[PDB]
Amino acid sequence: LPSPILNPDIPYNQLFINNEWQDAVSKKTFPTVNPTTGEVIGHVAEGDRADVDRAVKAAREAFRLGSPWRRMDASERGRLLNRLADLVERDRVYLASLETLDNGKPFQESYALDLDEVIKVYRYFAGWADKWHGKTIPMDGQHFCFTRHEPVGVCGQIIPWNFPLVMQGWKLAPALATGNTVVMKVAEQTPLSALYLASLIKEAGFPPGVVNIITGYGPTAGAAIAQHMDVDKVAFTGSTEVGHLIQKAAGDSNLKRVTLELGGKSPSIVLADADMEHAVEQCHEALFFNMGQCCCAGSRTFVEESIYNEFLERTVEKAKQRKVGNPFELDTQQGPQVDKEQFERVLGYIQLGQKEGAKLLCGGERFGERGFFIKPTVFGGVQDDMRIAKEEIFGPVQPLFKFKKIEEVVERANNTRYGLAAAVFTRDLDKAMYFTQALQAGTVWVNTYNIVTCHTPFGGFKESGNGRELGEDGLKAYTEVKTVTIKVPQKNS
Amino acid sequence: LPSPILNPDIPYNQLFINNEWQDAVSKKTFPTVNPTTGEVIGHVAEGDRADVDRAVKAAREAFRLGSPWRRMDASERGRLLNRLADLVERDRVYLASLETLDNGKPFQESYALDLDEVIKVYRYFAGWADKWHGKTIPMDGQHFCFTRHEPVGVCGQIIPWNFPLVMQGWKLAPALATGNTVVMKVAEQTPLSALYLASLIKEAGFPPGVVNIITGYGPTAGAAIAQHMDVDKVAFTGSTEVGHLIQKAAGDSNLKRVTLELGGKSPSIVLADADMEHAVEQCHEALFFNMGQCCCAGSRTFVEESIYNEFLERTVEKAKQRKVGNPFELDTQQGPQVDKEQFERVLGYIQLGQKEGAKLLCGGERFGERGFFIKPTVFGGVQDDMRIAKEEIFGPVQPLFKFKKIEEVVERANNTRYGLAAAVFTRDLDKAMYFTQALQAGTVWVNTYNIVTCHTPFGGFKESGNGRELGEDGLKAYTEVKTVTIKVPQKNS
Ligand SMILES: NC(=O)c1ccc[n+]([C@@H]2O[C@H](COP(=O)([O-])OP(=O)(O)OC[C@H]3O[C@@H](n4cnc5c(N)ncnc54)[C@H](O)[C@@H]3O)[C@@H](O)[C@H]2O)c1
Ligand SMILES: NC(=O)c1ccc[n+]([C@@H]2O[C@H](COP(=O)([O-])OP(=O)(O)OC[C@H]3O[C@@H](n4cnc5c(N)ncnc54)[C@H](O)[C@@H]3O)[C@@H](O)[C@H]2O)c1
Ligand code: NA
Ligand code: NA
Repeated sequence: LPSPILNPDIPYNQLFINNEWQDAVSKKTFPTVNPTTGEVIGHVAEGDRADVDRAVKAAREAFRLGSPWRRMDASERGRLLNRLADLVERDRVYLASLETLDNGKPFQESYALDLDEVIKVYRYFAGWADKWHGKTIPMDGQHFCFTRHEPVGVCGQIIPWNFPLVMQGWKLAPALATGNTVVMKVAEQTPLSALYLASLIKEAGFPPGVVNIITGYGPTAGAAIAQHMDVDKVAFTGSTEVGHLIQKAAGDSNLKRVTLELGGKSPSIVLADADMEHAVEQCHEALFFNMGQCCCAGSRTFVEESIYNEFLERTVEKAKQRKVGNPFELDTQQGPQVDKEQFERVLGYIQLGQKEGAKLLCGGERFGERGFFIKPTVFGGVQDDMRIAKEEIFGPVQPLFKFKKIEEVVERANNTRYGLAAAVFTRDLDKAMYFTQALQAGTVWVNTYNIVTCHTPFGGFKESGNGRELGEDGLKAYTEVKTVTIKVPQKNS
Repeated sequence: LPSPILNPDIPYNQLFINNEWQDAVSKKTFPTVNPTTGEVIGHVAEGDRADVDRAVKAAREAFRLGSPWRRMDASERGRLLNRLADLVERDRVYLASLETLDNGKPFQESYALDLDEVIKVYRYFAGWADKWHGKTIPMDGQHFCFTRHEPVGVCGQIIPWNFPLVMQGWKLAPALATGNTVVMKVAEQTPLSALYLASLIKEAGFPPGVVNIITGYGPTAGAAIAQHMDVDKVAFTGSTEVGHLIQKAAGDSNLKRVTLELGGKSPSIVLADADMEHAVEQCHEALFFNMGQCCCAGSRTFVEESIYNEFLERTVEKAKQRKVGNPFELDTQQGPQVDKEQFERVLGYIQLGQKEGAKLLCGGERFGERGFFIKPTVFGGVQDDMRIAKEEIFGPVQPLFKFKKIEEVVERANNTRYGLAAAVFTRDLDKAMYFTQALQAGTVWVNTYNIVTCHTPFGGFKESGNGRELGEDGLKAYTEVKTVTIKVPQKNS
């Protein structure tokens, strides 16, 4: 429970390439907003294709066979990720404040949850660096066979705005541990935190060009990376629609390797025998956590028929109770949406729900006068055909669904292009074990929600993604396997 | 070595869909050519889009929750794969003959190598079915976390003509072991053997819809699969060219998962201290194996200056020695190319080589005047910038190169958009060890070539592929990871 720095010095507002700060070729900039006040915080360098080209050559050089970064011990790569984490913890109050400033999330979140997960991912993967093993293989014939786990190479990385430092860690930590080099494009919203961190990557002792950071727009800077002919791998976190473009740009350019971490319409499923007050609290937090701007948010609450009215009333009361206000004041649970578009976009979805036949139970309008705050909104009587039931709202709007049968709710939960996450609330063993098989999602929770750490693999089924991030499974994306098969004189077991 | 069946009965020439032989919806057929004579062996059904929809419907139903395929034991999936190995070994002669008839490969190859690799690959992945383990994870908090290794779902599988039975087995064996269903598109040049196999899949007792076979054209039948909106994964083996289209098609459809096994221009590299006779014999077979129609063929023989003349002379002699002729004769080493289009494409490359100032050393024209035979061809004094140095010939054309230093040959070997395979020939330990780190290839041989068994992962660096086939690493493509995270009352080590 420390004290936030209410308005700090922001020395870093340029591109980070080859371990030095410099402007865009064109010298352009663009504004970043504070969503609570609505006012422009400051200007940041606007990257484009020429700037990317620079970063890729820097990255490519740091990955040259013989390079400091390539020659170095895998354990030294770990120690660097560990130093980096020491530094993040030293500047924790600055970083958690700068995150709240630029993104709008509560400072209790930023500090306690976000920055903690940033420290642990760098520390977790640090440990993985010298533990990632290839195989020796007792193959047929007079042969000694083994696999090498080499890095994939220059890894392009594109992240969204909703967890700016977390999402950065999810990308950098594993790529660096497996020995790769990185050209990262951060969101156009929320660019400031990631630049301060880049300073600590330099201070930690990472060689020039191993990490390069680029502020700028998606259609320009981002698509330059996804289309570059000398980028070995792209890793994209963002919307399902842009995901489709990224995989096309890979196939259109150089057949670079692709991981996609995309959207969700993740169901929260509450059975009869569930702990009532525990389900209402978790399903509430499932949705409204990070103001609904969370990829796997519980944006479709399905509740068993016999407990629906009780569940409804409590869920609304929890939303009415939810403290909306300035995120720097500790005890604020809900900050503002991240920018003007998202604010208007969510408000449009609220209107749309009403127009289709859903009952607005509470909130459903702007909170206050300044900034991009919205009153916690809950809908009832919601049907599967409705647009709010099908589309990723990405804001503080909780639609409630009724169901009768177990076989019914699994069909309805899965009936979507999404498949990032899901959950069951139940006291029953057998029913818990059925839902873990039946639900088409990459992460299934039982009697909890939004539990994701550096150990837990995370990614989507179907149009929610390709591949997985975090855990041991998250290293595979940043690994290119070489098979080495050597003729030998005689072979013995 | 047994007698071949010269005039086998060919009962199977239709689509295989839901364990039923059926004509295409259009009733259209198309002919397959014996490349040894040039005559039409017979007609097979010309599948198109409407026929792929029907196949994918069947594969989807077979994959439903509660279907026989899904709730079967993993060890029964193994026994099915083993039973099929037995049936293949029962009909080994028939199948190796039908392969020769349709592909043109020597009957010695078809029986002793191809059909042995097919039996071994089905028996190998039979073993993996019930040994493919997920994780239990010591995760932060009051949680029990584990991973399930689920099948990825409906897998679209597209294969080339050069090793029909083997390419099918590399696809079906791991896919089935991990519990997927399959829609397979086999090459138009060689549709017959793959259909007789489907007859044994039925006889082995696989459920209906689990394996489906479509004969038909690439831009029609193959594109129908790759673009299909209910196919979960596409595994494509073919040209780099078509590879770009498959990865684009995925991004353009439903974000299906993509493994690509693509072309090569793999270098064999001979050092001064190598066993000459052996290095000559191996580099010779590296290229001329399967009439040069091999993805990872040693199609750039690099040789150290001090042994070059002696190497050249011996290589040329070997080329002139290689018995060309009818593949059904036991001592034939080189059959015809697969069809007229491939036959002419290679003679184009032979002409093109000499136009660029490459020295022709032997062969260089048709062999005889019936079927699609070409003379073992070898090219002296070849330079990096020539089209025959850069492009995949896919025929019995062995260009020789010359080098002085190691750092030189590593540069020159790696300077290509390909990276499927490579080899080095040397007696020295440090050198062998250096080349295994330096060469940018998914497979690196030492004092041998074309050693690929079920045990050994196989796939490309750069534009030669995305992901890996065979070995344990071969199972990852056919696996969708689900993370389960359960709230527990308390957590102890
Ligand atoms: N699964 C996960 O790990 C995860 C985590 C957080 C958010 N998300 C998802 O991300 C979305 C929210 O972020 P968003 O709206 O800013 O997504 P977005 O697709 O609009 O942009 C994300 C990033 O990609 C860039 N980009 C945009 N268009 C591009 C293009 N044509 N080519 C290359 N790059 C481009 C942006 O500049 C930004 O850096 C939601 O749909 C959410 O569910 C997923
Ligand atoms: N790396 C490996 O595992 C491996 C093994 C053997 C062969 N190969 C490669 O395969 C190639 C030779 O086979 P090929 O000549 O039939 O190549 P190809 O690209 O023309 O076609 C391969 C398969 O895809 C189909 N196809 C063609 N165009 C298509 C399209 N637009 N959409 C969907 N499917 C399409 C064909 O019908 C065929 O079944 C060579 O490049 C060789 O190196 C690779
Ligand atoms: Na902002
Ligand atoms: Na044929």
